[PDB]
Amino acid sequence: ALMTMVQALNRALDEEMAKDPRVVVLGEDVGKRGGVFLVTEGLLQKYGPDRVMDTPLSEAAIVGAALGMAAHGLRPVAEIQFADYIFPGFDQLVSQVAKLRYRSGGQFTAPLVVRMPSGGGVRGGHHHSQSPEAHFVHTAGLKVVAVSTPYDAKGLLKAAIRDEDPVVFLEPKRLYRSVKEEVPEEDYTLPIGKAALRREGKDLTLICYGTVMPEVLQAAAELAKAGVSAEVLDLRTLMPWDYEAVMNSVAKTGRVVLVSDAPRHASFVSEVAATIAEDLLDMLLAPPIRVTGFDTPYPYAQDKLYLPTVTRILNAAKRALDY
Amino acid sequence: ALMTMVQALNRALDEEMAKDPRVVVLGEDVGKRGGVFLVTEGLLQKYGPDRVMDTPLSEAAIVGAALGMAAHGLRPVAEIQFADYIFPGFDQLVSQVAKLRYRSGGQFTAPLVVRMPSGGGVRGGHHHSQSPEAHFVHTAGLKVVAVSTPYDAKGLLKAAIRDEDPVVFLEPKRLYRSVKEEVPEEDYTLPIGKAALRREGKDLTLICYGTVMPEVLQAAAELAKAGVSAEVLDLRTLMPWDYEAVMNSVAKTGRVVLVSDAPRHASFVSEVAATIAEDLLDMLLAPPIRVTGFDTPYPYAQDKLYLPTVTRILNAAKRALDY
Amino acid sequence: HRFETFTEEPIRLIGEEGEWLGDFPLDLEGEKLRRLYRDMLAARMLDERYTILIRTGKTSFIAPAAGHEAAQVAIAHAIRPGFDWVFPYYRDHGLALALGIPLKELLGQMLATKADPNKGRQMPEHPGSKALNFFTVASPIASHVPPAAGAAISMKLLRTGQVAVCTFGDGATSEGDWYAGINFAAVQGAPAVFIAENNFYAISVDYRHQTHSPTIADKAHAFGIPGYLVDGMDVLASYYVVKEAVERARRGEGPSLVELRVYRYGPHSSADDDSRYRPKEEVAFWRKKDPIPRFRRFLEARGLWNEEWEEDVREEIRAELERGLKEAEEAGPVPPEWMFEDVFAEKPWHLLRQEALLKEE
Amino acid sequence: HRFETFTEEPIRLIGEEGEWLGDFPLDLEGEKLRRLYRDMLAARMLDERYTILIRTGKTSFIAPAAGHEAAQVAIAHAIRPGFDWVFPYYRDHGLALALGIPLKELLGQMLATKADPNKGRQMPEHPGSKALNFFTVASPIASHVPPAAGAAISMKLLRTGQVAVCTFGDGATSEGDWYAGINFAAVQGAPAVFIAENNFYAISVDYRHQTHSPTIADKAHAFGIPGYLVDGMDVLASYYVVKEAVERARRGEGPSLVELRVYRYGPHSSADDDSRYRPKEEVAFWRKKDPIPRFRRFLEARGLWNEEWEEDVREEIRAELERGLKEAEEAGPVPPEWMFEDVFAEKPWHLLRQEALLKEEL
Ligand SMILES: [Mg+2]
Ligand SMILES: [Mg+2]
Repeated sequence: ALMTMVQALNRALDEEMAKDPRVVVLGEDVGKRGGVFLVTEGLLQKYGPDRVMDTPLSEAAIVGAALGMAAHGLRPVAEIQFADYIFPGFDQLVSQVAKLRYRSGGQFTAPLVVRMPSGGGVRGGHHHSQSPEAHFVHTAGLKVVAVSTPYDAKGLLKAAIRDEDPVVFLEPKRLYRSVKEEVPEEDYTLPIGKAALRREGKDLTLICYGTVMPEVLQAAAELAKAGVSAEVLDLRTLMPWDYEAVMNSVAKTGRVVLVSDAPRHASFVSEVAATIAEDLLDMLLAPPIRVTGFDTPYPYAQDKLYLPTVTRILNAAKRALDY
Repeated sequence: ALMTMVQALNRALDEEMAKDPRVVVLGEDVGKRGGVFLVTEGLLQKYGPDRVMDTPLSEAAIVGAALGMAAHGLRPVAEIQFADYIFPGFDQLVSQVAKLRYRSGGQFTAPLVVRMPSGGGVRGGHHHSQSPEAHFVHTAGLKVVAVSTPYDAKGLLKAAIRDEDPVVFLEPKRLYRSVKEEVPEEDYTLPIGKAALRREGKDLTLICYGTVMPEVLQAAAELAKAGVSAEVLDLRTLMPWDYEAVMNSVAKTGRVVLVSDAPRHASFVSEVAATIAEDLLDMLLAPPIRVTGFDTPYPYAQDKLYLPTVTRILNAAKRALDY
Repeated sequence: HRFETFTEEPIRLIGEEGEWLGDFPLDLEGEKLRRLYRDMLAARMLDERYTILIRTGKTSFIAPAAGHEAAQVAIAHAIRPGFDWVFPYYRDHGLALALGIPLKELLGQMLATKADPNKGRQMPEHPGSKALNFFTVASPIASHVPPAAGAAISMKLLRTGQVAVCTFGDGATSEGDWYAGINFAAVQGAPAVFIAENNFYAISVDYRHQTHSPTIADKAHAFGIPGYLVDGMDVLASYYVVKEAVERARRGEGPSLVELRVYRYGPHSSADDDSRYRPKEEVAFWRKKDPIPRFRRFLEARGLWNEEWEEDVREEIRAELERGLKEAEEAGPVPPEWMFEDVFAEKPWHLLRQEALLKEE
Repeated sequence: HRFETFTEEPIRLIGEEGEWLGDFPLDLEGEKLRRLYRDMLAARMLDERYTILIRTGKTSFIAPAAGHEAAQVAIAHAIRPGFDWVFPYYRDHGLALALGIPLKELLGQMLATKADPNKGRQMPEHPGSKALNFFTVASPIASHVPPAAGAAISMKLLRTGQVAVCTFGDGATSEGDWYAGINFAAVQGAPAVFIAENNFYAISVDYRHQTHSPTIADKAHAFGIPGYLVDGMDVLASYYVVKEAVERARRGEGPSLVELRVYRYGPHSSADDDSRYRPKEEVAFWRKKDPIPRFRRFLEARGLWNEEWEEDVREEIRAELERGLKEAEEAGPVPPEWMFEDVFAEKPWHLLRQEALLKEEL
């Protein structure tokens, strides 16, 4: 059926909860309110307060309790209201969650998922716009996924809930209802760690994910009109990312532009760019170009100037093509 | 006279506190005990409890209180016992400290310093060995400095204390008493944002800082035995880093190996590597190679192998040289 | 004169029929009493103007403070504006107004125009003023508590004689930083007063699901400091108790935790839907406890209020709002380049490069 | 029976002459009473063995638990080992031993040999056991409190009838996560018992500079749960108060905060020096409060202890220690490759590549 990302995510949660009694949802306002973005709407009414629980306002309590629940027997899907608010519970995430399996020699595990809306373009200012994935990818022990379509949302969230490794699941909020795509009602999952080809091309490779997908796809379309064949690759999983998919595309095109709304310095795309340069120098016809969010806190007034524009992406594509 | 890094740091603190009554030290065990690494030894005795204060065991309280003190009228030098423990106070650091000047339109400022011991090579396991600088560099609004010699320790800590912008100051613990170098007693500072040329060379550029300096320097020595001249550049300041020094060196040698003990993914050296590739592709005779800590929590048993070895660095150098 | 700590029933000074209930004799002049009422009306009308700004799209977000007027106005009057420091949160625009922050600056921030001294850097409801020591609002709940403790410690070490007041909601008391910050302030005996504007909800999560302590005031036991349970819809009770805590702090006796029980009449925010998780009986029940009509009755019984004055005051406030909004809009949009300013005292090479890049756009 | 909450004077059950001070009858069988003593001696001797391990370079770090024996042994016996869960911190090796964790595993972790089920991943004093539900110690102070709350919530929802006990020192009570975790557990009425092993110091920071609340028990008021002030050098007082809290949790009445006042006889750790910030008069004063001689007198006054048994027990313990250390050492060093195992259930491409790289150097 045709559904928005919110509907797809809600369906994924409903399905997994119907399948496994151990699956529980917890976070601020996820119960009666149905979530500030309605992702958990109706779940409390259907599964009860012992499976959909509103928690006190503490990200440390949310992430840490989820970790404790996961280690003991449940399969919690914790929600952090906005990715910007993961920080108060940062130590729980990086010191307890990420390192549990490793520090215990595999004696204890963390089958939990931490969902969080992310990305700019929604006039959220400093704390309703952040894309902190870099913080997670840099932390060994955490799988990191960022979806951009309703189809991937359901498939990957279901995959994450079944995955025994801790997964930080980012949902670009500007994409929650931006489009209605066909999403099978039947049970299906998608592979974590695999990119998705959105457009095949041979003149340029556009690596991206999450928040910026709309502008990237639009840029690809405009390049086509100008006789330029760009290959668009949605990474989907940031850790572990699809190394093969990335290197195969860049090897074919010889030029690549990486796009993300996350701050430039030590960002995830900086990691992919550095890796491409280190392993495929001989295949590069142009420098790996990065179109990223600026190295500033997310601005309110200039929201639309901070988020990568189709123009900014096209200027980068031109530099790569004209090199 | 010759002194250790600990002595140089202590001297820097003593000097600045004597010059400005507003300079205060706060943290766990910094007073009577003089710090678990003795960096603040004797300061309480000399300046009193109103200038050097032991705090409750809370990094959020330390970082946040430091921020309030700095915004109001003091110049606090807060200590986080181990870089590994910055996380409980992470939101204070990234949401309050880093963004104060920006979010307030410049009305409020944060002239504070947060120093912390860091790096491996000391059998500290998961939480007495971390190098979390990437987390700070990725956060707009924080200057980041990592020293590796007694001379730099004194000069840069003094500069940090005088700098009005918040500075996270990392002190590689393995280097606290590893060597006694000449450190002038006279008042001197060093420039934040400028790298230091440890050794001039023309065949290979070795970009590094902090913890790994010993191995990088010996690696350059081994290379010299074979007639290969390596240029060793200690960045010192990670944010804002010395773009010019880096590009001038790489332009000259045409080959670069970047070394750090911080985890590979989305690390600071990955940022520099990605930047070199994006801006100097035409000057590269070989791919920019990164020698970093592995993408795992810091191991106790294999501490000796996690920290880049002279051999690991040399193998990367050979790779760059034979390319 | 000293108020009782950890009381069973919230402290109140205004009777249901407008009578004075205090043990001590009321010591506020009629002029001052009228000022408290005037400020509450101004705060309420500012809140209603915000509702209109949303409807017309002039602002993208508001946090209704209707119901918090007695608490916010009382706080502004219990301290010394321009001397003491205030560490507020997003719902404190009423407190900001009563403190003396120009409507031009408040509305400038709501509209993101150059009238905002914070340069339109944040989303609406994030005011801040250097001139009135109103520490710029930060979004993360309770994140301003440790900073408040630090400023108080600085006031103590520098012996400025100032006090730092820190306001937050009930939900904020569940955050680790809330606890950690107050604990440090208490240990240092710092001149800080922590005040909870408890409206019994953190968006949709009610008090019962927020914490198990019967009251927020009880949490003061964890710091060994005095805790007060107050009727936050009573402007006099709120004023006198907060005033006492402030004086205690100013004379060097350390921090206090004051719980002002209020009610949030509007939804959590313009992005919320209150009428979906709160019982109508409850809302209706509390609407009858509005602090404005309650204090109006107190004044009327003392000859300090009449219908004609109500008219003149409201008309004066409306004119002030019109003038303030005009000046805010008149200031014009914030320049695009400002996005790269104030990250640091001066722009580093990478921001200069990024600015140049954007300029070519 | 119900102990008084928030008492000004710490709860005691053992009189200085060995008299029973309880307002309820002592119900422990003689065998269990003697085991409490036996385990305290074992804990003390393990600690003294640790001192030797440090001195001989067998281990790189130790956190002296001498003085914490009554508290740690009492907690181990107030729950059902292998059924209930324990979320300890680094100074709890006495508790670990009393809980039944094999010395081979405890020492294996101290020595980082393959005898460590945690595979030598962390520095010493970070034991952990899946078999005995002993949640692997993590370094960050109080970081294990929220997880303890979560595990308890799981126990409640799954109706396992288990309880989760969480131990920490006085310094830990100043961390935001300590407060945040307990608050959630209290709101959910979760079966968790939070226990403070208050030795009045956080390395060198004394209680007075740690918090302004007169006691840690008083902090319970912030959660609306019962708080207890107990003499942590009294093994019976510690056992019965904790046991009551455990029973309360088990019947669904929610968490409790129990403060066990003890003293740290040794320095903070092998990397510290206590005889620098603590008055010798204070240490000496608390040394006379050693929980071991105190409980010995209680048993002796009832014909439940004699010198012969004392000697027999000690010889059996030193034999167990020698055997445990031997087994730990004979296990052998942990492989270098293990550095890449357990980050995730399976090694991803980047770890496989990194492992191959390291192998080039081996
Ligand atoms: Mg509230
Ligand atoms: Mg202690």
